[PDB]
Amino acid sequence: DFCLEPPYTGPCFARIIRYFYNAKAGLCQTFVYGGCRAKRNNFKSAEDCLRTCGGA
Amino acid sequence: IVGGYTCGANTVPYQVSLNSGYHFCGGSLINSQWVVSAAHCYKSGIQVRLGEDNINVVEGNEQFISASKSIVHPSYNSNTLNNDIMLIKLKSAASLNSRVASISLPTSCASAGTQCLISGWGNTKSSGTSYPDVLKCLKAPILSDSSCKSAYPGQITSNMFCAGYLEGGKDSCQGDSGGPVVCSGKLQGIVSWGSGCAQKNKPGVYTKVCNYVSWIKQTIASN
Ligand SMILES: [Ca+2]
Repeated sequence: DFCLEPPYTGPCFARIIRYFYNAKAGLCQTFVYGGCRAKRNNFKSAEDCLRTCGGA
Repeated sequence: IVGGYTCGANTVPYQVSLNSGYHFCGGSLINSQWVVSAAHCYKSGIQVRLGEDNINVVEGNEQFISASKSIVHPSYNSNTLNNDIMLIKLKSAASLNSRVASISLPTSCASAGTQCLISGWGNTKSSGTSYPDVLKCLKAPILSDSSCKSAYPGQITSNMFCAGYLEGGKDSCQGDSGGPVVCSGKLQGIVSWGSGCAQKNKPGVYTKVCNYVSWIKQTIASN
């Protein structure tokens, strides 16, 4: 279950704010994505995040 | 920039901030209507901010101009990060002066040992998070292809170069991507990727601009 994976910033140096499902808190949270090599628990909005991972 | 120093207001006149509601990448002004940055910084709704020092307060020297076009290198590979370069056309031309000015493209590639100036508003902590208000600067030498390839086995292409210190402590970090690596007044690199920030034996990796000068000049002229 990719929804349970911790957020992955990646090797690139951008500071792009994305969302990831935090199963411990039971909600989608923001994190800094570096711009490349995104894993699946990485969403552009809280709505996309909840639709895909909500309640995982 | 980890381990750098405050540049001083508008002392790096070609440095730009890419903003999408907040600063997410840097870039370099190459002429009054074009900016060079990294391909991984591609995003819709980009506003380019020129003449910036403190990115959080309006100091009066700024020019905020929306991008009209964003051209990512046709061969950019999101997996290997090869050809990590992008050109952004400004909706209108910037007003150039001493606080806002373009940087020259290189006539030739720089050699190992050349000292360069790296700048940006990225994270200033290797372990932790601390984003600066003002522009930070770092002087770092270009490293040999041999050492770069030793630091990142099977990941360095002919379009990338390493710069920095093997001891760690001085490096680019999140928020610096797309920013300039200027050596002898010429734009030689674009902040691209690395392994964490300022870690020992892991210098930052930069896009080798000297390999794209022909593509840049022609692309800018036909758009
Ligand atoms: Ca400002």
